[PDB]
Amino acid sequence: MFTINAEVRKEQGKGASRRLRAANKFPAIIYGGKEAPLAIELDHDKVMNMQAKAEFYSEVLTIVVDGKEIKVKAQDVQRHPYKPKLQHIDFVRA
Amino acid sequence: AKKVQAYVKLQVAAGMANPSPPVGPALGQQGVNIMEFCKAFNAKTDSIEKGLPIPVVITVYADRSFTFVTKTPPAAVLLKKAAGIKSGSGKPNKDKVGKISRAQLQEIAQTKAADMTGADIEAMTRSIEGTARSMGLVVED
Amino acid sequence: MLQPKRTKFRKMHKGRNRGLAQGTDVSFGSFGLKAVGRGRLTARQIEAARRAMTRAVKRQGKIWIRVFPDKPITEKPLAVRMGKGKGNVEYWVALIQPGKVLYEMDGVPEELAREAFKLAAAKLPIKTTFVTKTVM
Amino acid sequence: MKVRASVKKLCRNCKIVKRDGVIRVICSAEPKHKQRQG
Amino acid sequence: TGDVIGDLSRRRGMLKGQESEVTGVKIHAEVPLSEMFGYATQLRSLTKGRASYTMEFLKYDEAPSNVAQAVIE
RNA sequence: AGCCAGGAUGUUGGCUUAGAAGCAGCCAUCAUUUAAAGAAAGCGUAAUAGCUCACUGGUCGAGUCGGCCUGCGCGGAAGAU
Repeated sequence: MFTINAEVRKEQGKGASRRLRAANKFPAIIYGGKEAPLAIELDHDKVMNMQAKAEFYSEVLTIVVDGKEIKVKAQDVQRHPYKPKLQHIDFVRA
Repeated sequence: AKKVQAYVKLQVAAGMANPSPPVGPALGQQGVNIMEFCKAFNAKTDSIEKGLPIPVVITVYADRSFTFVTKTPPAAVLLKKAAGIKSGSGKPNKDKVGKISRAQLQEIAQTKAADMTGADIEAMTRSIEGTARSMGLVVED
Repeated sequence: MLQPKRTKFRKMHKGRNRGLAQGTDVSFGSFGLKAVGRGRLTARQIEAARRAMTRAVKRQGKIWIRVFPDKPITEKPLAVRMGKGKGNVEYWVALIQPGKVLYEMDGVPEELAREAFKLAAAKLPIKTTFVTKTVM
Repeated sequence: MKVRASVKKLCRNCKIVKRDGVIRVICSAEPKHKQRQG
Repeated sequence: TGDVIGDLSRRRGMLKGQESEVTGVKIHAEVPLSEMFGYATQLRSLTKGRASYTMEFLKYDEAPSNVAQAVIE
């Protein structure tokens, strides 16, 4: 039943992404369908606080972006190596 | 009826009115002259038979007069012979011997009532059917 | 101590120890000991770390070792000038990278699992942490 | 007194205070638990 | 009493019961002959010289595993 | 968190009963009200009593407890004109 606040990120890249995670926010991607993918940025602190629940990985995740809210599923979590933070999440648009 | 200073809460045998191994510490602690105390013990000792353990409370007044309100078989010692055997424990969950009913123990709870008036007839029986559990005995009715 | 039975060569080049690690998730049991520093672990410290925490639970649960020494580190004998050939292999190490899952175990309660890893960590020359199996 | 570079609260009553900048542990019950420098 | 008994138990002593007279607390126990060695030198070291005892024989009872294995030469 | 009332213990519960009386530790982990109470950690102790601890009955009347992620500091730190 979790809700995610997010927005569309622009000017992507390696150093661009490294610039993000040193600002308490981290990138992602939403794909799956007859459309184009969506490189979505979402807050780091909020979703890391809620990833402990099993319903974060067993539910149609309600990410809202520019008003338009979609129901997605969590594919994979590319997390940080040794720091307890995380680096990237893949949200398949189920 | 003072405090706990001279209050000793233990005894074992009625018929053996002489200081037994566990009543030894108890007696010596408060210098109990058991001999004349045996004559006062044997007024109520004769009312009960031998084979079922009896405790005592000891009260010493300020003027060297020492008295007591002795007992009849309480909680543990009556439920044991109710099962038939005095012991057989050390393994509550690991042993299973006998099955006893509470209605028959409702009668012996009334015998514990005039002795050691333990709260709520069946809930004291539940407190003591756990002593049966603690003695490795099953109880079902 | 742990040692490779029948490897291909006697000696091996020194080699830098850069980058990150591959073993990151607690993949077998539930409680693991991820490494936070970047060094190397010889076999004697490998044997000593398990020993201290095996007897911390004394038998309990399964304990997996996720690192094995591959690098055959040599040393030169004393009073010997430089050169004259590579020295004989003395001990075997496993190069540790940041974010590497070391010793992992299961079947133990959590509070004593963090306790057993705390007894093991002080025997390690690498700063580690206590990590827990997440889903996926 | 034990000049141990690590100090552990070894009991219940063992309290840790910072005297003269130095961390010191004292105990009301056991005087064997007194230590400093940690 | 407690001290004497703790030390009786210590010398493999069977404290048994704690009796009492008027000014004294009498405690009788069973003690091995092997741990009788210099007992009153250790008795009044714990009782300020105000105690006493008298040793009597009962039986050649059981010698435990640590006491059985000792004297075998 | 303190202060007074206390510790709401049936159960001297087996056992090993020489005592292990919640207080040797294996165990049942029962139950009493279901306003303050685990069949129990700890020195203390031969063993009780014990003072406590868990929990506050009520007194006062406001914020508080411990981890997590980290910025900058302390100790760790003793050498010879």
